[PDB]
Amino acid sequence: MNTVPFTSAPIEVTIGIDQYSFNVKENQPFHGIKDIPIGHVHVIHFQHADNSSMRYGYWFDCRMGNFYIQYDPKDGLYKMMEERDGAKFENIVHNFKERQMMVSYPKIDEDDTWYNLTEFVQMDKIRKIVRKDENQFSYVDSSMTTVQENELSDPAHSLNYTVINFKSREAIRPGHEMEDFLDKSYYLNTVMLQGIFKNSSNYFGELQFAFLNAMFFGNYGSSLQWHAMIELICSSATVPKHMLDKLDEILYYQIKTLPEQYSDILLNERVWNICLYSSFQKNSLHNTEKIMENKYPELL
Amino acid sequence: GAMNSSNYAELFNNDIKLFVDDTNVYRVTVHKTFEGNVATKAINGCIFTLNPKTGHLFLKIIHTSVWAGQKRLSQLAKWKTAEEVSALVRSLPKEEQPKQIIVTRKAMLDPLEVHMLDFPNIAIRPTELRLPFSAAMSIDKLSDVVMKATEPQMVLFNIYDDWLDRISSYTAFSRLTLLLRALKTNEESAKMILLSDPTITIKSYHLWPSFTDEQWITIESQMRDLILTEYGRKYNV
Ligand SMILES: N[C@H](CC(=O)O)Cc1ccccc1F
Repeated sequence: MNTVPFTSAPIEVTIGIDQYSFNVKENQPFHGIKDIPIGHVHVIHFQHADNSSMRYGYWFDCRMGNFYIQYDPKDGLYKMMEERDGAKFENIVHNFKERQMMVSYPKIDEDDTWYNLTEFVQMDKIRKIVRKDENQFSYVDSSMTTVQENELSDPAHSLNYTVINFKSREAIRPGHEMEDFLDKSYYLNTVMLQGIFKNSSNYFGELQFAFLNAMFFGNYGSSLQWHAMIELICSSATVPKHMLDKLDEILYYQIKTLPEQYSDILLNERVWNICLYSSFQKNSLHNTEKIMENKYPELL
Repeated sequence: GAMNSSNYAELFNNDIKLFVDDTNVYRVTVHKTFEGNVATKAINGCIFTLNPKTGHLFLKIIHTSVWAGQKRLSQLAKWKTAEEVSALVRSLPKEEQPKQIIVTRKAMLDPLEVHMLDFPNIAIRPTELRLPFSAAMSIDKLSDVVMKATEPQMVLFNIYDDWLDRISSYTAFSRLTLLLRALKTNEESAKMILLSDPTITIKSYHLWPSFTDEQWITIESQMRDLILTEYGRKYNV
């Protein structure tokens, strides 16, 4: 079990760790988060009490280094940094633990939620969507735009998700204009899966990462990307059976986890109604259709 | 974006544009079968592709063999239309290719956009005008060439005959739309108006009779009266 210590908490802030969150008061004796499960990516995120504008945060994997948070009063945010001196880090963490200045990652033993949300998410793929190669962790915030959003403005601060565009030459073959636009299987299976992602695991990883950035940061381009990757599958007549079953599980846990009060902004009515009720896969997402109908029947 | 009454003179500027109407592409007669079920029999159709500035009409005749063994023909018809318009554009020299293609029905937008991905500078647009181009098949010489076709075929017409020698393209388009609206509202009466006088003939190389300027004003008035008459008969006014 790993630890992300904090140097201090000089400004009042709501701190998120994966799907959990807690409040820290200005100059409260808080020195970080302990007992973080090894084996998964994690995200630690922030919303300042005095400016809820800009949620921001860091994706990281404790197996890749010793990370800590330190407030920067010049740039006005909590920054993640890596400590290269292992002995120094262990001694700092040990002292903060002995003084019980850390919150414990509050995982219920029965609870597979975070695994189920991050099953296919890898740090190495995160770092290719979020380009900042000098760091082993990746910063995301509410305002970052995607490469596709910029085509329709700072490239260094962009989310490089795979561009999906149903009315593009990439999606539509010479002589199969009607077939590829009404049945996206070519675009899903040959262009995206075989061509770009290489396998469905990488595709689901980007999908899951897009959802998490939408949920935790309100990142609008991430929400667009999540819906596009769902629609591309649902709008393909030919999808491997194992992918549809896995998609159903992925979406189920995403819908289960979504804050009820954010449904209005995180869920696209058109995409979901199309996917569940009109698409080729309208009968292939049993678990997801049942939770959507019981939890968000208004949207449908 | 969409084309409406605010930007109406744009039709007659010097940017090449085409209207595309697909309403006569897939045409059927519905009839009873021996067993008392209902079935359709397709008849020949046409794509109506018109340059409103010049009157040039590219009438692509859609022969009933194109739907043989094909399902969801109404959905297919918009794609067939898209495919033919795209083929027509590619067949034209670059300096004759349209800058804009205006579809009379919004369901043509995606099929044509998909067909025209190779032409990103050609704008595909809907219109809020209710244009009476479905009545094209009420023009006898156009109906005749469609029904006689035994194979796919493109036929070229100037739908304005020689009117542009005497009137502007705005006025010629207004005349055309009034004639077509009348033929759409009461074909029998409209044709009666157009031919009641045997001394005014249709030249072999024309579609409409050789009316003088004064006679066109009379005809145009009679067509308005017809449209108003039918509007009353319809609504009891
Ligand atoms: N050949 C076209 C192939 C395609 O774009 O999917 C499909 C098609 C369009 C229109 C009429 C017939 C027909 F088969």
